[PDB]
Amino acid sequence: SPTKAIVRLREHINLLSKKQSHLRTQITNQENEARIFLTKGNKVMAKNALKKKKTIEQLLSKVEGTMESMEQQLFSIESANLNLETMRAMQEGAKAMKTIHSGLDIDKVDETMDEIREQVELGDE
Repeated sequence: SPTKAIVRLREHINLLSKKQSHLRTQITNQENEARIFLTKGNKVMAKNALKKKKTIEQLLSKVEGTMESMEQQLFSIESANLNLETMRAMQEGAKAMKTIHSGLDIDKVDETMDEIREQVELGDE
C-alpha cells in the first residue's frame, strides 16, 4: 500500500542516517591521521590520508543524496494522500447535496426552475 512504501522509506532513511554519522567519524579520523603523519615529518603519508579523507567525503555526499531523494518521495506520497482525502470528502459531499436538492418528494419544483431558467436566457443566443 502507500503506507507500506512510507514505512520502508522511513526505515531506509533511518539506516542512511547512521551511515552518515559513521562516515563523518571516519572523515575526522583521517584528518587526525594526517596531523600525526606531519608531526612525524611524513609529508607523503599525510597527503595520502587527506586524499582518503576526500573520498569518504564524496561517499558521504552520495549517502545524503540517497536520503534526500527518499525524503522527497515520502513528501510526495503524503501530499498525494491528503489530496485524495479531499477528493473523497468532495465526492461524499456532492452526494449529500444531491440528496438534499431532491428532498421535495411531491411537487416537482426543479422542473419549473429549469423552465424559468430558459426563459431568462432567451436573449443570449
